[PDB]
Amino acid sequence: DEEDIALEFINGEKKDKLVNMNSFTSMFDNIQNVQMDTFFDRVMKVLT
Amino acid sequence: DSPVLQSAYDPSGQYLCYVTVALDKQRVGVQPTQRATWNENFLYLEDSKLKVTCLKWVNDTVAIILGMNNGEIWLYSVLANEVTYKFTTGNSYEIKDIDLMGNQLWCIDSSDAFYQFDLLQFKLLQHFRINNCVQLNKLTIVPAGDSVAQLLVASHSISLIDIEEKKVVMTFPGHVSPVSTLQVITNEFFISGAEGDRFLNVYDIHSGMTKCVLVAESDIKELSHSGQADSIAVTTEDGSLEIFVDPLVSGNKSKKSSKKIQIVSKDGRKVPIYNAFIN
Amino acid sequence: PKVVREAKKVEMTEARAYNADADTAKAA
Amino acid sequence: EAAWIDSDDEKIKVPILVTNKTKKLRTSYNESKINGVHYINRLRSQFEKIYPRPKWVDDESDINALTKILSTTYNYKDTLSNSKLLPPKKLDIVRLKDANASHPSHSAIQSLSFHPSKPLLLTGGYDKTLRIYHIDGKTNHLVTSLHLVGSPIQTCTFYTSLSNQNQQNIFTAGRRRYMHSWDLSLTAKIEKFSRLYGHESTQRSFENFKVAHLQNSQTNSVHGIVLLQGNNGWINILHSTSGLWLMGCKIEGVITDFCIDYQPISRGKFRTILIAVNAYGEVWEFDLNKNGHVIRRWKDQGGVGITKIQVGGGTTTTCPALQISKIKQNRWLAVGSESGFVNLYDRNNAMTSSTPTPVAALDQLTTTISNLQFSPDGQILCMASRAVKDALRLVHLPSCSVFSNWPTSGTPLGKVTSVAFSPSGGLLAVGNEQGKVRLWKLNHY
Amino acid sequence: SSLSDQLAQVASNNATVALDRKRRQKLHSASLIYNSKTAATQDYDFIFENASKALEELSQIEPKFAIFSRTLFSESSISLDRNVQTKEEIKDLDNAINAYLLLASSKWYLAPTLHATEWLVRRFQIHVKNTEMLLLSTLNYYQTPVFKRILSIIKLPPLFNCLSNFVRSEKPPTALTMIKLFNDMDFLKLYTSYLDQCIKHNATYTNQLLFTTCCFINVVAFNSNNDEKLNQLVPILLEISAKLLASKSKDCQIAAHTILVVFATALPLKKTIILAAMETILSNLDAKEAKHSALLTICKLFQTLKGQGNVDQLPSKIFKLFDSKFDTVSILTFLDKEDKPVCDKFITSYTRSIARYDRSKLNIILSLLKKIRLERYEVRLIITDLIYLSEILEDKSQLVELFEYFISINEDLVLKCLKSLGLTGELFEIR
Amino acid sequence: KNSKIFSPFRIIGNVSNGVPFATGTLGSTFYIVTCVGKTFQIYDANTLHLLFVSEKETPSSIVALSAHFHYVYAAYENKVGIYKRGIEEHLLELETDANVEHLCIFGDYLCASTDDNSIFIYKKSDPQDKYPSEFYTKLTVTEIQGGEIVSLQHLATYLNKLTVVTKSNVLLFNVRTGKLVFTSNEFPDQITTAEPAPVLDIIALGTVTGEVIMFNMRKGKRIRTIKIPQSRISSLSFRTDGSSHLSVGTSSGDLIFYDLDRRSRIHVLKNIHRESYGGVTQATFLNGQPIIVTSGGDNSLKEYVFDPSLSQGSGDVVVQPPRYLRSRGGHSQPPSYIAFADSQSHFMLSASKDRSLWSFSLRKDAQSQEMSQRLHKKQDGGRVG
RNA sequence: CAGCGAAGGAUUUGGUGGAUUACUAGCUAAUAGCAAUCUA
Repeated sequence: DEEDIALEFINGEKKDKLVNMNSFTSMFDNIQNVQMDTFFDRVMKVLT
Repeated sequence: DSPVLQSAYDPSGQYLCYVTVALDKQRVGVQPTQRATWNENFLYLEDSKLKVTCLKWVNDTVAIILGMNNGEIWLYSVLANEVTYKFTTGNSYEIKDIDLMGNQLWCIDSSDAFYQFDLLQFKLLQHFRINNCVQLNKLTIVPAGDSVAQLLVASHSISLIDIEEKKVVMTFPGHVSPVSTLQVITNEFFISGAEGDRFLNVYDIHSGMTKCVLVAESDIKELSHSGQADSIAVTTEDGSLEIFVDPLVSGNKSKKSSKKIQIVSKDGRKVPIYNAFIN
Repeated sequence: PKVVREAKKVEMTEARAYNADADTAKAA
Repeated sequence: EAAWIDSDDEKIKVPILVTNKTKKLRTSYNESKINGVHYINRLRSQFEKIYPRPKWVDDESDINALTKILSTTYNYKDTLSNSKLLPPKKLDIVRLKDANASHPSHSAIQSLSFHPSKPLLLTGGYDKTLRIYHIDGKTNHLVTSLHLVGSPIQTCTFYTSLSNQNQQNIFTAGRRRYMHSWDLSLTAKIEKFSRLYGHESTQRSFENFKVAHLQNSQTNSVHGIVLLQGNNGWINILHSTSGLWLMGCKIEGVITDFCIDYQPISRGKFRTILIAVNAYGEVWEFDLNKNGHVIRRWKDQGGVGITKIQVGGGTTTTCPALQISKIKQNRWLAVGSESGFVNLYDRNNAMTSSTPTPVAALDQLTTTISNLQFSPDGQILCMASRAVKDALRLVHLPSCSVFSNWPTSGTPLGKVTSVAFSPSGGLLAVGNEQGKVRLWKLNHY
Repeated sequence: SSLSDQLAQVASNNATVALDRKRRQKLHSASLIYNSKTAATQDYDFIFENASKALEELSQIEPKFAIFSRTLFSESSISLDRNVQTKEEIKDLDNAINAYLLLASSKWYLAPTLHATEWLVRRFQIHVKNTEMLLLSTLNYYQTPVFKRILSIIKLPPLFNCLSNFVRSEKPPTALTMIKLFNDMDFLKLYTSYLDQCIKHNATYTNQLLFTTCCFINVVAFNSNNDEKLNQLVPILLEISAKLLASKSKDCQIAAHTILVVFATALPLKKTIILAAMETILSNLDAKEAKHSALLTICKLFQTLKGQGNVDQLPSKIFKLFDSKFDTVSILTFLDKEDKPVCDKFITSYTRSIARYDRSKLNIILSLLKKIRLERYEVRLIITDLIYLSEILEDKSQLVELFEYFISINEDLVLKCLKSLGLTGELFEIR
Repeated sequence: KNSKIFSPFRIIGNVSNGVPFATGTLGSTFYIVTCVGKTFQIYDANTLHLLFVSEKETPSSIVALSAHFHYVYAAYENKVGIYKRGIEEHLLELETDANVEHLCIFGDYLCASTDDNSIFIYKKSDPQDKYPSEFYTKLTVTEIQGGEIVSLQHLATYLNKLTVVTKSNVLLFNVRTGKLVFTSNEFPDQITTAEPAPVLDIIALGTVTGEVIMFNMRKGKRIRTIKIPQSRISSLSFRTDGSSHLSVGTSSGDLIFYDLDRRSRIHVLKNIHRESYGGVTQATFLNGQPIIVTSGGDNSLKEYVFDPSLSQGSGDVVVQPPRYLRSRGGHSQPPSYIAFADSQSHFMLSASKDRSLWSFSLRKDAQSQEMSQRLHKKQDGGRVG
């Protein structure tokens, strides 16, 4: 049943966001005097 | 070109083992050569890039030894459908040829190493390598009974090897290309034939002198000799069969083929012969 | 414009090397 | 300080002024012979001023976990087989020998199917012949070849039953009121289905059929059904051995395509669902292991000219199960349209909503979707259009992102009029209008 | 080579020496405050005295400029000429200039630093001698007129080649020009050495960390479609991530967290690299915002991990280190958040490491896998090692109630794992 | 069999065969003496021109060759030949039947290691003559002291001592008193190469698992260790122009460059030579120079150069990767076909089993060039397959 | 459009290396020294 285990392993894979060329181009506008943790969650919103 | 990658008869020519690709994986099947005495189940190589590089019928549970390209000799019974035992060397080098005498299996490696295994003990007995033999792709045990002295190894250039000293005792001028058949005919002669040439030559294993040259009229794929040296049937690249009848007699230095067999259909389509057997 | 990955024309220079002929002494 | 003293240099005594190189390591003009340890120290300082002392020797001798693992590794990605699922955005796909290159086709290759077990590829087209090829890498040869006179073929399928997996039928059909069924026996015994058992008015052409498995559900006896797409909304389901009309399922609109989903129930029992799409975009699902009754009716979000539905990720009609316990529920469902838009639904959650939203709508190729097939693992979908040249894309999923490195501008895809995936080898066959099946191998499998 | 080439080389060597009046005027009119016609008539005493005033203002703002008043801004330096002392005195005053520049990189929004580094521009010629450190220090300020001014008077280095159409221009360089500047590999090595000196002398400020992280993740984004450029780029940005994680600033630590999370979601890194990355993350974790970013970073870095071996028990050293930085309440609370992060493979590895390495905290793994939902292979591996736990040690109520949860959901799967190894009646006789 | 029409002249098209070559330095220029079967060939390292070919073929294959200033020492079957300008000046017969397989030359001493783990020391007669000529003593490395001798070197300022690198150990002999001064501790894997560093009394050892040890031969310790996993190390070289780089050479054909000062890895040249023919067999920095000469068993000899750094202030941290410079080469497989290109007997076309068509010069070996296989454009304008 | 068509194709350009005469090694105060140095 190893083929069934391999199919459930490739079946339990969830859709993710991939990095593009221009997934992070619109961050320079608001890296001005914001805090670095706000930058981290602004990046994590793009990644998710 | 032919789909059958490897193929060999059992001794007495009653079954044929053949490795063909099946949708990117090798498969090894056995067919009876006469139905009056299909076989629809194969051994499947489960990896897409593992493939059989040589195969040899053992002689009595009947089995094949399949020399793979990952440093393994698989031993596969044909009535059942599993590899019964997996010989392995210490390496990942593909193995270029195997042979056996009795229960004593010998094999050559792509790193020009010699390995010896025992089919009765399932153990790697010896591992060595000898100088000035560096592109080996054939070995053949010269038979002397249960003594397995004198290997006969080819690299485009046949060399006779004493295994007690692990050294070369004769050197034969081989060919200009890698040797593809290297087979012992009598207790004093061996035939050899290379890749992409239509010339066999029979050497005297005691002196080094070439007795005769046998000339096919197309590039030789396989050969078979009858068990008493009286006839040699080679099968060529254009799908023909050529029989040299009594080649070891006095057409004096080089002999042509005596008989030539080809197969056509009822149409005019010429089907090719691969891998015949003579007795 | 990107940075300019151009190769210079290479000439060898005069280097000093320790030779080991002074690393052997004889006894009286 | 030192791990050895040799007791010979102390009693050696060298000259200095005999050669010009040692003539420089004097400290006076009266020194002519010096001791050995002195002489060793003089030329040690001389060696140090020829090659100056670097900082790596006396600087150091041998939270740093990342720095250490970077200084030891040389490759930085997953190696070969510890991946088990495809990397997105870059394929790994070699080209093999063109499968029908041994024996050419005299028409556009209209349908194409691999065998479920054997290494066989069946091609067929409007030149009313069907050819089987033993495929491998190097030499794709022709097994056999059967020319049905006066019957151009449009769909041809390897059927292999679930009970004994020993039948190996080929069902083939075109724009005719019959459908042939060749029983594979290696003369050739073929039969002809030409009776709709009272239902000939609603089935005037046997072109669009699909073959599937059905369970009796009072015995555990399966049998194959062929499913014919008819005129009004009709799907006529009939037995694949006796040809008896079993049931019929009518959708409301212009029936354009349909697919077969299976779902397991218990040990040795499964259920067959027919999924049929209107031209407008509304989808019916019929349970047909009972009487052919609707269990779900939903609507495709967007989509106005709908040409092709497909499921994938489990056992489709093109990745068939050889054994009844290996039947899987399909995860993905792609509805491909006339504008080239392919909605993609994820049926692990989109069986409940009844207006389900797609997980992505692909838009990469711009003319009419005529093939879309799922790879047997259900990680690639293959969009293909027979309208312009080279219109084929392989979209990776779950990520729903098209592979950007294949096909290139120099792939000889042609005008892609059929496509097929191998059930085991990871291997595409792509048939174009010139009569050529081109063959590729995906090196992930 | 040619004579005009060799003479261009000797001009570039003798760039700063004033050999007549016209070269002295063209070379002394390069100011950072005044225009050329005023700057050519000013003296050294005038610009020194108001630069010393501005250094007193800058020093009462930040008291680390007083030693620059001792050496670089003293009154012996009015008469100190740059190109009259040897290479050793030159390297002494050039690391003095580097110290001043990476100290005053943060202060570039307030006019005392402009009037103070005016004297480094006009006495020590740092716009043409120490120019790489000047560009690298004020790179953050590229939308501002002070970077416009240093670009107008700068002589541009060969690594900074793409700014050559924005020199003596009225419009600032754009962000896409900044990403094209950072996209080089030699520029990346240069900037990481600059950051290494920043991290060493403890001058990393948050506007710099924001700009640096933005340009780094844009470099990774630009190179996200060629694996050979990503593979050239990995031991540069992971090395600078290690050197940012090896410092004390919470801001630079979460800058490294951002770089690591973007880089691991851009390409599938090795398992051992990801584990050593989480070890370097946890080995200096002291803040709270750093803890928030560190938990999110370790979750995403374990999420982006494929193949046979994604959800093993993480080993004993790294699991007890992760325990000492994050106890049970922290992990359970963070999973109870309504924003729903994706913590699947990491939480599976965590519970399997608890079952191999703790063997007391099993009620908490019942509560947390009651909280978040997992996949079939995740819960299959969880119940297989719980089966092995039952067969190694005596089976008490916490393991029993865990199997009651694994019976209350997906009992067919626990039957499938018992039939793959064991039996259901034998397991009920066990517990 | 000797002939009476044709007499042997030369064997052209050969550059190396994977014996580790020797470099030598006349004045401020460098020459590179590479073995081609039974002759060696001296090349001018500034332009890779063939200066000299050894005058007679040796009775067996040359197996270890070194080069001091004007003289080249080539060890074949039993004996060591001392050659100047190709023409052999002296022949040192060893008193054994064992095959000499390593040698070093320092001072008045030539030291030649055979394969029965004996070492033969030869001495000059008077320190003004040119080469060591008379027999002096014999040294022996027995099985208690160390394994098979894997290298034989003399690291500098060591008054008449010899570092013998065995497969597990490092011994240090005094070659005047015949004594074993110092035997180090063992090494947990078999060491394959050795190279003396330009740092004082430091040797660098390369193992059969992937690590470079930096042994300090006076303290008896190891200074540092560099790990290159799953790579057998076949060469070691040091940069000596004020940039502390090390270059290791890996038998899968790779040349890896390390900074020793800041402990980073500068660059990797992958597939610099064929693994099937031995990988990179000898790589050495011409000293004081940023150029490194590699040679492999695939009949090829290359040079790589380091351009000066692209950052005008940093430099030491922005190291531009090594680029390719001149190289000589021939066929890596035996040739399959032969033709003469013209009636003047100047060029000859030559095709081999390694699928290359070379055009070899019978007049000047620099003119030998590989015929290129870069296809033209299609005549109509369609695509080529 | 047809046709050609292997994980892309075309055009243009900067730099370097090798050939463009037929391969006997660098320096110097040269029958030899040096090349770590010519000088006491």
